[PDB]
Amino acid sequence: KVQVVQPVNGDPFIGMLETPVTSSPAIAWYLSNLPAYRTGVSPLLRGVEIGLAHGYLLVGPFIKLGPLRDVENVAEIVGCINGAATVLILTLCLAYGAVTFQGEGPQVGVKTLSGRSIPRDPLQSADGWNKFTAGFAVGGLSGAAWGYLCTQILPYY
Amino acid sequence: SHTVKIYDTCIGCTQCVRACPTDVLEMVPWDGCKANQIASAPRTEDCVGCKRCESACPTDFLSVRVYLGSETTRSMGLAY
Amino acid sequence: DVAGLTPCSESKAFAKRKKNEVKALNKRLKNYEADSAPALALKATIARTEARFDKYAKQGLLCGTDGLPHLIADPGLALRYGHAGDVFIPTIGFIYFAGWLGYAGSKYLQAVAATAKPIEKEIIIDVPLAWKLLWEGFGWPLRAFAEYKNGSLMEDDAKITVSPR
Amino acid sequence: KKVKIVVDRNPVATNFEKWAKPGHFSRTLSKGPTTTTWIWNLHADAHDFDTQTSDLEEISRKVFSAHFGQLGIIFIWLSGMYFHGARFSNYEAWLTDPTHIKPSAQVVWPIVGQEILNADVGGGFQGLQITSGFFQLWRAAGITSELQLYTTAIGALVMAAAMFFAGWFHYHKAAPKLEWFQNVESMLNHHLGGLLGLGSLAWAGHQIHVSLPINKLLDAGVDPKEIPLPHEFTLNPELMAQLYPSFSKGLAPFFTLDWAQYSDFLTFQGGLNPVTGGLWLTDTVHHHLAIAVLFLIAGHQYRTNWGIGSSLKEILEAHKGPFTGEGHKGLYEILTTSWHAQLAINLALFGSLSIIVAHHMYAMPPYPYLATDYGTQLSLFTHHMWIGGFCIVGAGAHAAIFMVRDYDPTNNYNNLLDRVLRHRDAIISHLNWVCIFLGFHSFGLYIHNDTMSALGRPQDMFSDTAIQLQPVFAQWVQNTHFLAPGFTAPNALASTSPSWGGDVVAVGGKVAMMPISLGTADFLVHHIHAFTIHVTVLILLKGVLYARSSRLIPDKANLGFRFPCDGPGRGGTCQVSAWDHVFLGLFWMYNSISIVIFHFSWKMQSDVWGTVSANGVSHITGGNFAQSANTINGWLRDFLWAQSSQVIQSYGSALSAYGLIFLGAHFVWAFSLMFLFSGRGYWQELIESIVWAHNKLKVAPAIQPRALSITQGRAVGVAHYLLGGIATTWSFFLARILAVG
Amino acid sequence: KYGEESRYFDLKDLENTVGSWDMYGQEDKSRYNGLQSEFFERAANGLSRREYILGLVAIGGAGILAWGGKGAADVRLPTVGPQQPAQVGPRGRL
Amino acid sequence: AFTPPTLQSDTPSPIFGGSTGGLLSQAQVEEFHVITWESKKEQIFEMPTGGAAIMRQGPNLLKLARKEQCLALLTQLRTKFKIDGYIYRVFPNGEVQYLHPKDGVYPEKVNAGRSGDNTNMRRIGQNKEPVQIKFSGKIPAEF
Ligand code: CLA
Ligand code: CLA
Ligand code: CLA
Ligand SMILES: CCCCCCCCCCCCCCCC(=O)OC[C@H](COP(=O)(O)OC[C@@H](O)CO)OC(=O)CCCCCCCCCCCCCCC
Ligand code: SF4
Ligand code: SF4
Repeated sequence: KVQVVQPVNGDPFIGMLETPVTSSPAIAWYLSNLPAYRTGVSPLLRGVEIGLAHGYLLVGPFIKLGPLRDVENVAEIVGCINGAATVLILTLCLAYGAVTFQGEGPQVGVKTLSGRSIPRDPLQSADGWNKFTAGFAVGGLSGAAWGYLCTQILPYY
Repeated sequence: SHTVKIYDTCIGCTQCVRACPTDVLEMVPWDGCKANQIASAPRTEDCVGCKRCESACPTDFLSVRVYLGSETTRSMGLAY
Repeated sequence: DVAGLTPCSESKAFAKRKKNEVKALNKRLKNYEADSAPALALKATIARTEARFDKYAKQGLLCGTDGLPHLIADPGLALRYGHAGDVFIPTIGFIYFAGWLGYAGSKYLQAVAATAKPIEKEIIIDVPLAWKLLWEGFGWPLRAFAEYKNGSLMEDDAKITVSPR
Repeated sequence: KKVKIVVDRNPVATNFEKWAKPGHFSRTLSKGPTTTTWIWNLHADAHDFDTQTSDLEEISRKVFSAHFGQLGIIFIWLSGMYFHGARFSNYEAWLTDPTHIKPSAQVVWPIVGQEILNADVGGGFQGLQITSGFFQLWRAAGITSELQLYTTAIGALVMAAAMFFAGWFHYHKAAPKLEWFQNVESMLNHHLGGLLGLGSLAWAGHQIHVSLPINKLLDAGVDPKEIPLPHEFTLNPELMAQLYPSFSKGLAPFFTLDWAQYSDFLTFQGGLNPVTGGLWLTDTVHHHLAIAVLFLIAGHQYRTNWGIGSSLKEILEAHKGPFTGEGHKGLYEILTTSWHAQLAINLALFGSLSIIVAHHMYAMPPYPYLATDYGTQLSLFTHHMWIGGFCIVGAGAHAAIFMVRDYDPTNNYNNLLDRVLRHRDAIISHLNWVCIFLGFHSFGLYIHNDTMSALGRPQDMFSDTAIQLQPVFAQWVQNTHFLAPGFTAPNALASTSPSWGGDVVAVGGKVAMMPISLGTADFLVHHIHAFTIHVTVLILLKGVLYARSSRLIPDKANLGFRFPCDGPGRGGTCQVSAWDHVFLGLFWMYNSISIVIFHFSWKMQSDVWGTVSANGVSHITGGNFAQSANTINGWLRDFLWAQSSQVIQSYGSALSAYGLIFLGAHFVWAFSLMFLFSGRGYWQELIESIVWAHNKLKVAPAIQPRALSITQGRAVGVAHYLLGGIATTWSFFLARILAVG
Repeated sequence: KYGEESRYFDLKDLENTVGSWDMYGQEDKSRYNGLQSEFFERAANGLSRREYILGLVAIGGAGILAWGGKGAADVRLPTVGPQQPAQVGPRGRL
Repeated sequence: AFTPPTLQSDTPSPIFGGSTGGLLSQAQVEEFHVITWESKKEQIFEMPTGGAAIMRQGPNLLKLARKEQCLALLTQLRTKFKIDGYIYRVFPNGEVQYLHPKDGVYPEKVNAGRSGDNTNMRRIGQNKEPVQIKFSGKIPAEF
């Protein structure tokens, strides 16, 4: 008799539905605790965390699949490759911020699922994206650098 | 924003108005045809360009013509 | 000889081609009996091949360096060197038959166009009328020339619909 | 209530009045052929009974009679096959030497040098080599003589006449009513047990009393003219006992539940017969008997005129969960009142079944001397693959047709159909993403291999020597099947097919079946197949789900199922109907099936088919698939270019016809491009100029010539494209296999 | 939206009638440690300007040129390495 | 004597379980449309966005994205349930603009008092030649 599929926030005329994949308590908690969905946290710190994770997870592919994977100096070459990829996605973030945030407009408000009014995410602003982009560069480069250190350390590996 | 025009060859059959899917045409009084009515396009901003009105016109040549021009969010039929 | 072409009768390549074709047929025939169906069929094919080559050489056809017959498509050149049956005579024969069919169709269309319901006459042909017009189409050259000199074979340009330029 | 035979007497008079009035079935085709479009419309709606009438009873009667006519046509075709095999074939000679004599059942007349097509197949006979496998089927059935084939042909003609008479009788004399057609319970009960079960039991009986003794003697080695006739074995338990000793006990063991006694002719061996290369006929007999019992038992589940039995509506309405709201409610009403929904389901399962048949037939050759006949094997596989693909596309088309005409929102509220239609965006978006991911990770691998090979870096390719992409799951399943006998099937003496592994089964010096190893190339081609199938499914599903409405066009259902577009507005609505989705799905299905048949051909020619010389197996292509199928250049050179020399060098021989069609098909395909890249306006204006020329000479026709409609142009283009491509592959495959097989 | 019943439209609360919800956003200023946060905001001090952040990207462009003129040779790239003999060609050519 | 009827926000919406073909983010930053009708009974109808809804007995309000969707629903109501509706355009700022039944009378019916906008008093072939209006951002139909 239970119906696990309901319209988004009870409204059945919005292009979205609530399913155990989107409205699941654990899934909602984990998705809400990500650095991207922190309206009250500084965009620079969230960007640093995102960049660190992305830079660290981006070394592996070139390490085990790069053109020089069969050479002892593959770790260094890949660290540099990840640094280059981070710099590229860095300029991508900057271009997106410069194009998206260039004007102002009386946008509509933002509320929670319960109906509590909340301010717009500071990340969606000219200065908010710039701070987030700067943190992504420091975190992204640090993540790639840590990826090389883990290769040298880590007794198992 | 397309350009919709009505010519005096219209016979006031009102078929183009009934065939419009965005309510762009309407019938207004006239005295050049037996029906004593002519077609008009007061809301061309809502015209999408489907040309359904032309497929319903029985006059030869057509009394209603649609010239596709600058595309807008409404003329492109975008819901996103 | 017209354009450096050698008659097929004195062409060595032509004879070699005939010999090779007959040789291949006999090689295939060697794998059968003497009075079986495949043997008789192969023998008939051999006879037809020999007859074809002999007829081509006897008809006066021209063969090139490759040993294959070549056709002369030029009046005067084919008429003075005895090659009118290559393209000239076939051209006349075609033109005649093609004009016959075209004239029969034109007459049928014009005859049924005067009927109260011509579209039905077009999808449901009138067999007796079509037969009579097909027979009358054999005199198409005379009829066409008479209609042309009479002026009834053409439609006035002012009576034919045209685009608004 | 109460299932019964309800029929209407003399509903339609039998005369030729309507034969002389083309377009009588359609109301819109009554104004006569004013333009040439009327002629095309006459044929495009001849079988669209939904438009000719609004009564479901008349539509059902028309469908029933059309089915009878189709059955009669199929019977005529079967009669022709048997007659040709009895009068213009070398079946009798082929029986004495089935490994060297090539089957032939067509003879051409000598008119314009075409007698060259009468190849020297063998046995003092000349004709066209056939690849339908009729000789193997007849041998498995124990035909032996040509008189039996002639008798079968005459019987097929009689059956065709009976089918045509049945159609005429059921449409003009005794026409069943609508309530008679809506007896899904009775129809299923009769089709399960009375049709499939009874047919399987009858075939098992024939195999026991005709196929087993005759084939056993043939395999042991006995002249076909010396084997006793089928009736001498069917009505004489003494001789049949001489061949199968369990028959000395009669039917007593069957009724005493001592079935083990029948283990001599009802075995569960497996593998293939080493003499003929096909499945053991005893195993097939046992299989048919088991499936017959299963079908007969299954034909007793639905309720009819008695209390016992289940109700389809009750079972459907009782299957509802928390994720599907109402559930299967309303499905019974849809499947009992809409012919298109039933046609869609039946076409989908029918095509899938045809594909499964192709797979099971090449894997486990069921007929004697069939596996060693490479031409027949390849032809049967490719033919069934194409039939399955076409049927699947048709299933999608009819699903869209039902969604456009027979769909009713008031009857499908909160059920499976309504819930599916309420989240079509998520389904289509996810299917689109999976299609893109598959395309990348499947084709990009080939592109990467090509780039590495061209750059002189073979160590960076996705091959068995460099980065390996082993199909561990497929290999595990294959080995599991190989180890099944004696473990997870103790009563099995061998595996179902030698492809799972084991020894090499060769007949007459040619490999009939052998293990098929899977490597990186197999992994790549399988992912290519998955990607193509997914794209075809995406196109068909998108058309079915958006056939009614869409964000771009909210009233697409009002425009119908087959319309060219909705004008040039909104940027363009070209090919937005469901018919157009089917039109594109046809191209994608052709692409998928083409890659599938190419993969099968190359794999069998490189790792299965070949010859045994006491020193190993000499495959046709030498096993170049495992080292060249990982790149597109390998497929173009080692498969398309290397294997095409047989069809381009067939001039002057018996296979010359294959060389002609090979070119002709190439033409038709290219011809289709004219209708696929063009528009109606250009041709209409060109026709205007030609019409002026005709009017100038008073030869203009009253039936105003008009260019083919947009939908007709697309249909012609797709039909020509598929005909040309399929015919090209057909000619190439047949010439290559008939020249090296 | 005032969806207290079956009304999903409200001019006085039009913000809620257009589905303008964060869905997963949550404002919370108590998470990252003050000592670690200071270190990162300090490291990315002046790098928050478009011109300055682009300068960091410009370094990547210099690294690309550095690789071609030095990095490619240090990894013993085949293009920067040597060549062995040659061929003559189809006919008497080079 | 006709005045545009005001849009009531207290009108209940039809019974619908929800779908993914509804309003997106365009309605929050651009505009959306609202169709309100009156039904004499609770009955199932087909929505332009996919699925089936149930219109209540009385006033019904439905918010859609494009105006064409509202007009398609109105056409379905007029040709299937003989129900007349009103279409309005709502902007994010909160402005409502009356639409379709502009003067209370359907466009297919002449009302005598409308604007004869875009009505040339010539034939289609009596337009100025394209060469006579060159170097002017206008087409021959606008002269
Ligand atoms: C001589 C017997 C006979 C006669 C006089 C009629 C007469 C009539 N029938 Mg009938 N019918 C018959 C036998 C007959 N039928 C049989 C045997 C069947 C079973 C298949 C049917 C099933 C049937 C149905 C379902 C219907 C009719 C209908 C009709 C009426 C109009 C349709 C019509 O005939 O158009 C002319 C038809 C033709 C000229 C021939 C049809 C095309 C044939 C069958 C194709 C055969 C395929 C062939 C092999 C070619 C395909 C391959 C090719 C490309 C090489 C008409 C009065 C229709 C009706 O009542 O109208 C409302 C109706 O729907 N019939
Ligand atoms: C044991 C009973 C029985 C049997 C054997 C069949 C058999 C068949 N039915 Mg049928 N049916 C039955 C009961 C049965 N039905 C009942 C009770 C109903 C009412 C609920 C229906 C309603 C029905 C419909 C609506 C249709 C069929 C169709 C078919 C054919 C499908 C074609 C095919 O793939 O098969 C293989 C083809 C063959 C094996 C050809 C051989 C045909 C032999 C003669 C079997 C004939 C069996 C028949 C029922 C005998 C009684 C007829 C008698 C009065 C002379 C098939 C021959 C379809 C069809 O094609 O129409 C003809 C179809 O449209 N049936
Ligand atoms: C049991 C199978 C089956 C059945 C009963 C139907 C039945 C029907 N289909 Mg359908 N369909 C099927 C399978 C089937 N289809 C498959 C497998 C496909 C995928 C290709 C389609 C795709 C399809 C589409 C896209 C459409 C239909 C439509 C229709 C309806 C009208 C058909 C008609 O009269 O058009 C006329 C029939 C013809 C003009 C016959 C022409 C035959 C083709 C064009 C020639 C092919 C050449 C052939 C292979 C031989 C080549 C040799 C040549 C050189 C001589 C009808 C109820 C139409 C509809 O509107 O539905 C309501 C519609 O548009 N079908
Ligand atoms: C490789 C496997 C090949 C299949 C492709 C799988 C990809 C398809 C993913 C699309 C999922 C869409 C979700 C629909 C969501 C949906 O349908 O709603 C949920 C659905 C509804 O069930 P109800 O509770 O409503 O049941 C009442 C029913 O009678 C009425 O429908 O229940 C399911 O979970 C279906 C299972 C979906 C998951 C299928 C995966 C099954 C695993 C098979 C694994 C095979 C290989 C391993 C064997 C060892
Ligand atoms: S083109 Fe379409 S929307 Fe525009 S006036 Fe004509 S019918 Fe209406
Ligand atoms: S369809 Fe043509 S004739 Fe009829 S009202 Fe419209 S413009 Fe006039």
